[PDB]
Order: sequence, then C-alpha cells, then structure tokens
Amino acid sequence: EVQLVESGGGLVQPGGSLRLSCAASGYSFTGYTMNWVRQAPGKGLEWVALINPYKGVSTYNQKFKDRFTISVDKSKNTAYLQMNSLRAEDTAVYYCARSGYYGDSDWYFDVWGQGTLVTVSSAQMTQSPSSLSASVGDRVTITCRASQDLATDVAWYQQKPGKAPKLLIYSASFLYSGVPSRFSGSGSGTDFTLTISSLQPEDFATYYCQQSEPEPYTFGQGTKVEIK
Amino acid sequence: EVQLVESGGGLVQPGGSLRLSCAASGYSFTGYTMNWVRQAPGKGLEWVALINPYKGVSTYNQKFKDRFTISVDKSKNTAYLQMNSLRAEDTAVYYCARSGYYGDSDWYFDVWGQGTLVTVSSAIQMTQSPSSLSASVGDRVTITCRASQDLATDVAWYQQKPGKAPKLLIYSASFLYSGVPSRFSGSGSGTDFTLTISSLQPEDFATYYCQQSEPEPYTFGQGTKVEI
Repeated sequence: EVQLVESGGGLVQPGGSLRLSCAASGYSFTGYTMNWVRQAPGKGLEWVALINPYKGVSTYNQKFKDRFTISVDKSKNTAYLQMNSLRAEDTAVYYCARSGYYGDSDWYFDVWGQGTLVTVSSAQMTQSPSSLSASVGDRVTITCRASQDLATDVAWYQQKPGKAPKLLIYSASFLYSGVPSRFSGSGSGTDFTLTISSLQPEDFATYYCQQSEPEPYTFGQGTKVEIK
Repeated sequence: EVQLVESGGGLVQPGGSLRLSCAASGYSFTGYTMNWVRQAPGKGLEWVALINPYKGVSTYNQKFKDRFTISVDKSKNTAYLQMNSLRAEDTAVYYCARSGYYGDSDWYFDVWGQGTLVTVSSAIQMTQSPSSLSASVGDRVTITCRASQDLATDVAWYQQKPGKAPKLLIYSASFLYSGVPSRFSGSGSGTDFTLTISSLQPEDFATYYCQQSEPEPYTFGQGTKVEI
C-alpha cells in the first residue's frame, strides 16, 4: 500500500518559520514527483510546489516562490516544505500528493497524505450560536465569551445584508441612542449576552460582539439570525 | 449630521496599490479617532488601523503594519488608508468608523460609512458550476468545469469528503482511476469538461474539484459541494 504522511504543522506567530515533512512508503520515492497542496479554512485547493528527485527539478507557484522552499531526502523517503515569513493567510491544511513518474507523461495527483494543520496567529472572542432560525415575536439570546476578563468593555453590533454595521449596545448593557428597547445586553467579566425580547422583521441580520479594551479590538465571528 | 463616506475602492491585480478616502462631516474631525474596518466576503469584521489626530497616535493591526498606511488630511476632514502590495485576501468591503474622542478609553464604533468594495484579482482560469447542490440518494449529479484556455483532455477530477484529504476520481478527462467506483464518469475536451455521478450514494456527499493537469500552476476549480 502506497502511503504519504505529513507532519510538522502547528501554531506559529506571524513572521515565523515552519518546516513540513512528507514521508513516503510503499513505492520508489526517487522516481515520482511530490507536490504540496494547501487548503485555507472554507476555501478551495491551491497547489503550492512540486519536486521530482530523479529529474532534479523544483517548480513553485509564483505566489510562494520567494518565501517557500521545497526539498527532499531520498534516504528517508521524505520531502520537505520550508515556509518562511509566515502570514495569517498561510493558515491552512497542507497536503503532499504524489504526481507522475519521471518516465511517464501524465501528471495527476493519485496519492494524497492526510494533511497537517498550520495556523499562523498572534495567539479571544467566541460568539455563539453561529446561526439560528426564529420567528417574529420570538425572544432571541446571543452569547459572547471572552478568553480574558474584559470587565464591561464589550459592544454589540447589528449588520443587515449589504449594509454597514450599527452600534446597538455599548459597555455591555447600555442602549445606544435610537436603538429600540427590545434589545438588551448584560454580563461582565468573560460572559456577555445580547437579548432581543420580541423579534421583529427588521431584526433578521448578523450580530457581532466586540472587545473594545485593547487592539486589535477583536470582533466575534458573528451570529446570523435567520427567519424560520 | 455626523456622516462618513468612503471612496477609492476598485478592482486591482495582486501587488498593486489602492488609497481609500473617508470624508467626515458633522463633528470635530480632529478630536475623534478614525478607524478602518474590513469585511472579507462572507466573513466577520476585522479592525485594520486607527488614527487620532489630536493625540498624534496611529495604530495598526499587525497583519497590515508594513503594507498599509493610515493618515488624515485635516483641511479636507478626510482620513486615508494607503494599501500597498495588495493580496487576493485583501478583497473585502472597507469601512471607516469613528470611535471615542481623544479622552476616551472605551473603543466603540458609533458612526460607520457605507463601505467601499476592494477586489484584488486577475483582471489559466478554472470555473466549476454549480458551486453547491442538494440531491438525494440514487439521484444523478452533473458537475461542469470550464477552462478559459484549451487543455486537450488534461483535466483531473477529485472528491474531498468533509475534513478529509482529496481523492483522485478521474484522470485525463475521462479515464476512471483504479479502485474508483464506476458510477463516476468524466468526459469533455478543449475548454468544456463534465463529471457525472449516475447513482448518488450516501458516501458521495463531498466537495468535488476539477483540475488543470498541465502546465503549472495546476489550477484547481472552486469546487462543487454536494449535500443531501
């Protein structure tokens, strides 16, 4: 059985470096070309680079030619991807995939590894639920959980599709001017709540909590309130 | 009377530059902090940069600290965001937003502009349709893949079950790879390629990718999600 196993991923700060490895077994490692392919969260597949040890060739996606380095060690049956100057945009699952033999003329990816997770991040606000369905007149409750104590330094925003966000609640529980009284906020420390006591047709939108204490003033991922 | 209006957005190629402008009116432009907030397509809000002219301080999200520059034209009551070395992931709606006056520690965005659209893209191409479809067990599924250039049966099709690694289904446009069930069929040539699943099975619910086999960068299609 032909098999590929990636490893070496992890959580790294931006500007850092990572070296992914791709170990092969069950075939002649030297003759085939090895590819790297990555997939950012919620995005499609993107080819990164290739190397064929026997031909002595390496080819990169021009998007990564300067920052990434592909290499092999035939004695270990292992290919490598050295990634430098890591950006948050490099957060993705990284796969190695086997291509064609040097004697053959068709280059499809027939054997894939399981993938290795790479996350480029500075490490705060977790919003729940991600989406919900309700009816007019319902009472809706949305929660926002912070990784650190925020006292009451939390804001809530409403954003209808194709529109700009609007301030709803400032300082955890205070109603911004012009905001209807059916909106209520509460909580302090790390758990915060937005409540819509009587849902109206104009309330179906996405709601965001926001840490206002220091930069980068993280927003929660949002809660989408849809019509049932 | 407080108002913000963004302008300067547009469609540019990777590596180019844009300069967004935020025209403010109805308040003391000098005393308040102006912020830039962006929203990548179908995603949450992310704070970009801030400037307080009165305090003489500007602060950046570290993601943009050396490609983006924020500034103000006091005579125009206008803030600017110069964006250099634009990447595809900088595609977003860009808002300017007022926060607290120079003496405020809290950081709530009480006034927002309408936002301006920034698209960073090439304007070689592989377009799939549909992007997503819902079907039932036993149904027939037909996925279409369009190349913006001629490929001469150099197209592969892949299946990617959720969270798992992609698996080769069809190579060279129509040939069924070994071990692949025969209910998968591929065909087409030139710029037009089609994948058909005759009898949809419960394990076939996944995302399906076509791929340009030659030459580099071995571009994948956006993928087609097949739900139930």
